[PDB]
Amino acid sequence: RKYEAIQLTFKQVSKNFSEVFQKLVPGGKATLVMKKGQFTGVGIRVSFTGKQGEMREMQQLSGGQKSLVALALIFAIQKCDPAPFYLFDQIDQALDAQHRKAVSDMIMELAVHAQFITTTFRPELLESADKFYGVKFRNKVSHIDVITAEMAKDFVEDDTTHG
Amino acid sequence: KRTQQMLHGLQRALAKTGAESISLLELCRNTNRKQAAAKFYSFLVLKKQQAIELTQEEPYSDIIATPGPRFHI
Amino acid sequence: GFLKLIEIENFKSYKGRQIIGPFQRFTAIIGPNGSGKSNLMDAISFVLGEKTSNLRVKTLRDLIHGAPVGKPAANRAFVSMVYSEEGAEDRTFARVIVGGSSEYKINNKVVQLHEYSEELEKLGILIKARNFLVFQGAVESIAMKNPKERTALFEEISRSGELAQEYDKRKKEMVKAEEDTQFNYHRKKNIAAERKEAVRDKFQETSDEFEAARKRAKKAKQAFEQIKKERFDRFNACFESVATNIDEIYKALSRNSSAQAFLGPENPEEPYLDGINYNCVAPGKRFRPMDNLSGGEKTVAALALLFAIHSYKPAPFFVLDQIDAALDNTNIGKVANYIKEQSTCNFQAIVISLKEEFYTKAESLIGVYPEQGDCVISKVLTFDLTKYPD
Amino acid sequence: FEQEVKNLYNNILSDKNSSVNLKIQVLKNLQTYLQEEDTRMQQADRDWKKVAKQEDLKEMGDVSSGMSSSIMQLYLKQVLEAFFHTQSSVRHFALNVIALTLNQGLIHPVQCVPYLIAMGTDPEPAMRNKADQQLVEIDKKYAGFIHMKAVAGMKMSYQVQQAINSALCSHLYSMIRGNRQHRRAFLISLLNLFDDTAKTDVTMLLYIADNLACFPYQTQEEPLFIMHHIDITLSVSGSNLLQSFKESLIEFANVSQGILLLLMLKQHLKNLCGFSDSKIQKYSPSESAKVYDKAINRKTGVHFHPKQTLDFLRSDMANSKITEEVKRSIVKQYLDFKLLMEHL
Amino acid sequence: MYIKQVIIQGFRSYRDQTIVDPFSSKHNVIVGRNGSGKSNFFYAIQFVLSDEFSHLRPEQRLALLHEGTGPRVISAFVEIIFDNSDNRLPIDKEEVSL
DNA sequence: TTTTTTTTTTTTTTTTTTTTTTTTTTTTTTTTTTTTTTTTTTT
DNA sequence: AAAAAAAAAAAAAAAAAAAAAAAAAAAAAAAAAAAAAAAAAAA
Ligand SMILES: Nc1ncnc2c1ncn2[C@@H]1O[C@H](COP(=O)(O)OP(=O)(O)NP(=O)(O)O)[C@@H](O)[C@H]1O
Ligand SMILES: Nc1ncnc2c1ncn2[C@@H]1O[C@H](COP(=O)(O)OP(=O)(O)NP(=O)(O)O)[C@@H](O)[C@H]1O
Ligand SMILES: [Mg+2]
Ligand SMILES: [Mg+2]
Repeated sequence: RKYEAIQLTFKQVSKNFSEVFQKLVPGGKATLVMKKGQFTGVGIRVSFTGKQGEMREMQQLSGGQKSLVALALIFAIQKCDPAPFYLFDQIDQALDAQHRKAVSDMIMELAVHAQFITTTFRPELLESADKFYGVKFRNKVSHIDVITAEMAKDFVEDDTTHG
Repeated sequence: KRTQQMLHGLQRALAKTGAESISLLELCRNTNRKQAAAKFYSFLVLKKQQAIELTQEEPYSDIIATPGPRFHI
Repeated sequence: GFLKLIEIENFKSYKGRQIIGPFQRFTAIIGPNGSGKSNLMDAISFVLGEKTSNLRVKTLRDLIHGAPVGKPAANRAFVSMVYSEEGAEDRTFARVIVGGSSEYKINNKVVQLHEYSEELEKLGILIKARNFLVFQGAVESIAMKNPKERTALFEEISRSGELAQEYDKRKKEMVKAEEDTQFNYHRKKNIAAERKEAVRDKFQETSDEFEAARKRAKKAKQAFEQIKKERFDRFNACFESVATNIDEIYKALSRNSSAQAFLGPENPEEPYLDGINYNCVAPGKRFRPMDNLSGGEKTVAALALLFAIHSYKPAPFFVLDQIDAALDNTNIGKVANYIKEQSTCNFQAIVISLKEEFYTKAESLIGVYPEQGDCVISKVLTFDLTKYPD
Repeated sequence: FEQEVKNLYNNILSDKNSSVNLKIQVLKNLQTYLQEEDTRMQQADRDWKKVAKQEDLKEMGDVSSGMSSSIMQLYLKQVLEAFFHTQSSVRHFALNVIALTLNQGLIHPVQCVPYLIAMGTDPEPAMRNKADQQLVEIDKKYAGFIHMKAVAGMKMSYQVQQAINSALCSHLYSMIRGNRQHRRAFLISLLNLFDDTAKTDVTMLLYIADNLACFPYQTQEEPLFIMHHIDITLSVSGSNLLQSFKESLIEFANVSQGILLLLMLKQHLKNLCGFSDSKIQKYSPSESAKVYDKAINRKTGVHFHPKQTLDFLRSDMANSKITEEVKRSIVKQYLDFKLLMEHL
Repeated sequence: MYIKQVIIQGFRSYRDQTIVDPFSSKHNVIVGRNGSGKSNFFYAIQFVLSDEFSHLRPEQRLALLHEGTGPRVISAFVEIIFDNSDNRLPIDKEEVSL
């Protein structure tokens, strides 16, 4: 029974991953291949911008590309069987604005299943959020409370000074 | 999307002279530093999506742009 | 001098011959994801020599264009810069790879590795030291490096690593001699006692042996002391310069006046033999161990250490590759201001970044864009930025 | 921050001033500033919610926070120097200032460990109690620090004692005892760097030897280690010296006092443990970790090291003269040396 | 399931953190100045629910307490209250507290 | 059905003894490189 | 007739790996105190 369960869930996760990653990147495709088998590992074959000639391996990529692959895998494993809550810390730092828009729209769609907490320093990722927060650090202790969308969208980008 | 707004800017900037050559020096002739860098970077992100083909001959010289396949016409 | 321009051919997603534009005092290399700009840094990291494992590709044959997809382009590669210093001459280094091997060229004359290395060391690039190349994730790592590796680096940069084998060989020699002298002394003493209890030949035997052992011990002693004094003096000169300058530099860089940074050794009689450690205080907080500090302070600390080490012994340029991974707009502004205020007359600095607050202060931009093909083929085009207001 | 206030304090606290009420007053000023600022910060933080809605999110002030640190960096050094004062009130107030600083972490701890160690040998009990407690708190958080400044500790201690006039610094050894590397290293450092070939003052040698004999031990490894290296150095050095004297002189007086003090240390150790010479010579460094794990038995009232070492210092006591009596004492010292090398 | 809110006392840089208006279901983004201490929130959330954090040396436990000002604390505590209205968590209540 | 002393059971705290576990060099192995060695081509 | 380009074998190197000893946090056990709960009696 254990072996059978492994088989079925790997199949479902493979399909969902191909779907998500084809959506995130505007053009490309990727899949999950099993190793020799019992089984011993799972490899990943990704390709973009040639879409048929390209068939890559993992170590030679970019910050944005690696982060996209990882995010695709996590979103896939969510779409198979939801988890309690997701907390993302500084996920968007490597990638560019175009990919950030894509990731934020995917978050906006996937929100309705699980709870999402996350941080950021760039505006696009809070294009889709219920309620913000803030963290103030005075008198050598830090406090946390609710704020409104205006002051948050202002703090994130609108000001560029020494304060 | 700001990028596609600037794309509309490119469409209207080209449909006025019709020489199929949007020069960069002219488009940045009367601006400040930040917006100039923004415009250059926007040309690059546009060229990525094949909606424009750009040309540069000398190491330090003006950029010459012309619509490519997916200009949406 | 500085780094005038480079030249790529078939090397790591740069097809054909193209000239990367001339570099000014402080440039920036912008471009959208996957365009292939960070490997241009690899190109700079390849001329100067670097082990293949740090070039994020195994086996050194996957450098040639198109290998990771499955179909190569040729069986060559050709990377070459032109170092230009005052005096109206120009030197051209290169490094070409053929088959598996790699051959080095200076001014289109085949040379062997050692002379190439020594020429660079004459210029001022301690190739194995690696104190000026920062990869994407390296900057955070530099602050948290284990003390042993930091001792290794400080011994490498300062020319006090070559004197190792001589030193500990002398050490083993003198410890053997001392042990044997003690052995002979105690044996002679016990033979004397067994004599007084009442033999002659054994007494004279052990006496002469003890004499010879003593002479050899004294011969080992002063020589060991000489070589240890040498290593100590060199290491200590380098280290003290670094310590004073890191304190001043960190105060200047954080644009505050309540930060400290202590760069302290363990075992302060022979600092080269034990790890050195690094403890910094935040701009406005209490003293905590280095691990506890947040990422934002960690990157400023690592930048401080880099700039100090460089400020002891100069290096003509940096290559900063996304140091603004986690910094906010204010801190990025402070770091950018320091780079601009230092870049003119101290070192050339070329950065790769995405946040516009870091390449806005720049003075010449180098856009890098992709093109669809059998594999992603990248191209380059430049832009001037010193004919504009603010 | 003003220049006149700076130069005023940095002149009063230094410069060997006649007054002792000005220095006390300065230190009291710093002390009351630190305490009052701490109390104000805490009790002003406690009532946050009344002012929270009217403070920024993008500012994160520092000039109201970092200030209390910055001040110390302008005066700290001088205050530390004030440990070496003959009066007692000055020392007490200096220790109060440093123990208020460190308890808020304002300054980097391991630059004022040596002074805080040399303050472990004052007569008044509350003084060294506070000092040693501060030291154990400095250690319990940060593992390495004390091992960095250990010999400079004893140097400062000896300077303190020559300014004022078990083991005085035994606590330090109790703190550094646990780790085999640390302990071993520290011992070798102190011994090899002070007796063998360093022209140290004949009093610092006495002090180091007193402390080396007094130290609390809780195993058998340590005295055997000390004895072993003592043996090696004694053997080589003594042999060379005595044979050159046989081949053949205040230089002799100096080096002879050194080696003799080391001898008497060895003998006091061997008598305090009563270990057989066979067992000593059999032991070798790093033979095995667990073999010598037995608690050292101590014979009661065998402490003859103080008296003996003072007797042999009274023999020399830096007294070189053009008189027959010193020559007699020196020849007796030589015959005694032959007897020492003959000890079995 | 759906994290209603969190309570922190003396953990890493939160002296006394009383209740906050509850989180939402969809997307709760946190922002804050560089070095303010947002990551300690997630370190709390992970210090309770995830076993891996509590494998450290005793020194780290000693160093995992607010050492800011005044006295030095000895008893920190982190509480999380979430609601298994969907009965995903089995023990039937309306707001499970841990 | 609900209160009380006495007894009974649980559970909680704090030391001492055993137990897995992390580390700490030391040694071995394997792949990469590269220099020399071997093998046709051509001016 | 002899320089040149190109694959192959031997040797240095470096990273995965097998091994061993000092250390350290943790689990198990045992004794004592405490705290809740059952039992006869009772209001
Ligand atoms: N040897 C190679 N030949 C051809 N393409 C390659 C090679 N190695 C990597 N690539 C691909 O070419 C691109 C170069 O990657 P890289 O140089 O890391 O980009 P980048 O400049 O880091 N992108 P980014 O940091 O997000 O701005 C990626 O798509 C790689 O997958
Ligand atoms: N145990 C502790 N007691 C007191 N202060 C602490 C403690 N641990 C860390 N700090 C400080 O509290 C702050 C924690 O920062 P951290 O929570 O990492 O913020 P951050 O938001 O992640 N910074 P950033 O990198 O921009 O995201 C730092 O100033 C630490 O030095
Ligand atoms: Mg990159
Ligand atoms: Mg952070």
